[PDB]
Amino acid sequence: GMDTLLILGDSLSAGYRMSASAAWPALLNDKWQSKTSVVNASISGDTSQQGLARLPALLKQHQPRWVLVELGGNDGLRGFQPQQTEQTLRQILQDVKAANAEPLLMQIRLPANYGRRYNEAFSAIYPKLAKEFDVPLLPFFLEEVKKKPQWMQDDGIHPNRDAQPFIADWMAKQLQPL
Ligand SMILES: CCCCCCCC(=O)O
Repeated sequence: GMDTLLILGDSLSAGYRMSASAAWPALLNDKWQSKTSVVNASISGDTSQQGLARLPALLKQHQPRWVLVELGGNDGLRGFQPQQTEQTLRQILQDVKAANAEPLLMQIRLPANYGRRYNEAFSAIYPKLAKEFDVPLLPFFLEEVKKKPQWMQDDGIHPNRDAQPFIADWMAKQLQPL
């Protein structure tokens, strides 16, 4: 049958200041045609806690086979304690499993700030949780996209619309084994 992949994300999945149909998860939905449905449930600015709050209703509504979790970056951009982001993501993963869905956890990393300690503590939560839950750990695309000015909005922070087909094709390759 035609299964649903739910994306629980922030602007990296929603697409910042663009139509939903322009964002890579919609392009991926188009690529996959009727073989697999992609539901983008991503909102710019969401923290992991905000994604957690939205998740139960989405699980009930969409009954997805897999949930790609792409969250925590805002927590880290705001200097939130990594243990709290870890715990929130842990709860997300528990909820997804208890809904009989398979979680897929995207690694997130932060831009430079001061020293390496905070950023390393933040990035470490993702392989830890993927091992703990024994779930797929998907690679993070944002640093590579940021190397292409032609793929970035004027802020140098958010990918633009032209980035999205490239991200879609890359994510398709990463998700094909599903
Ligand atoms: C650098 C960590 C990844 C940031 C993604 C979240 C951006 C946003 O939703 O506005």
